[PDB]
Amino acid sequence: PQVQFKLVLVGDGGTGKTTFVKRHLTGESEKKYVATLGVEVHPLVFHTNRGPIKFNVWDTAGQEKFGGLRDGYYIQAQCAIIMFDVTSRVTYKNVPNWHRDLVRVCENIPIVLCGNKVDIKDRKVKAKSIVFHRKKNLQYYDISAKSNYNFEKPFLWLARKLIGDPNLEFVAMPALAPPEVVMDPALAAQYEHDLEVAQTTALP
Amino acid sequence: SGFGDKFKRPVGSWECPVCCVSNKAEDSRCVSCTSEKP
Ligand SMILES: Nc1nc2c(ncn2[C@@H]2O[C@H](COP(=O)(O)OP(=O)(O)O)[C@@H](O)[C@H]2O)c(=O)[nH]1
Ligand SMILES: [Mg+2]
Ligand SMILES: [Zn+2]
Repeated sequence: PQVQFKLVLVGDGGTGKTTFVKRHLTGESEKKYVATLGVEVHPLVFHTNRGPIKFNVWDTAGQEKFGGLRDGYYIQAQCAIIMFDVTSRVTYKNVPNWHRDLVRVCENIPIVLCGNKVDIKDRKVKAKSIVFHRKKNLQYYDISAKSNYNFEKPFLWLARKLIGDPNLEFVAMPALAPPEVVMDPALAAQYEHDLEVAQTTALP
Repeated sequence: SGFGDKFKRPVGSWECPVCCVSNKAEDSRCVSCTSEKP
């Protein structure tokens, strides 16, 4: 038996969930279609200093554009990523709804909040406004699915929480689809700096 | 110490072949996707 975890990937339509999960090439080539739920389960293997860990990532077929997801989608999830789009404020405004829907079925499973599309110049949801994770004591990351920026961070955090090893490391990155856009290094440094500064501040 | 060495599946558990969720022995169908125990 392999060490594997059901990871539900939820968030508004158009936030980039499919693109993000698809970055992992073997997860895409070996994905399993669940017809009863209209789901694609991507097996994303990561190699840690203590062996392999597989996140079976559940990706919708777009149903979230028309309403909430059925119980079966969330059932027996062991972790989750909630994604929004930093170029669309309303996707961040819906984050509490996704969190509530998720905890209603799965309760207090480890969860990572991700703000996608940070490669885009005109960023609407800046670090100072991103506060929901601090209210629920969750981990947050900026990501860019199209540039692989920070792709591994949510999965490393989740692995550390699930295994109970804060020193767990990925000894090598998974094979990922080549970046379709460039993430300016200085822009990434600036956004990470803004994030830590925002962490200094307190939440009104 | 590798966590894969000490990892054991629960007695009677079966992995769903359609969606990979771990199910209980007394569950004839997958609790997540309703696919039938192989
Ligand atoms: N510039 C940029 N565009 C993205 C990114 N991620 C997704 N997009 C696009 O956002 C649109 C919806 O993406 P999709 O993966 O279908 O989002 P989903 O509905 O949440 O599954 C698509 O046109 C993507 O190409 C990103 O990280 N950067
Ligand atoms: Mg999608
Ligand atoms: Zn199943």
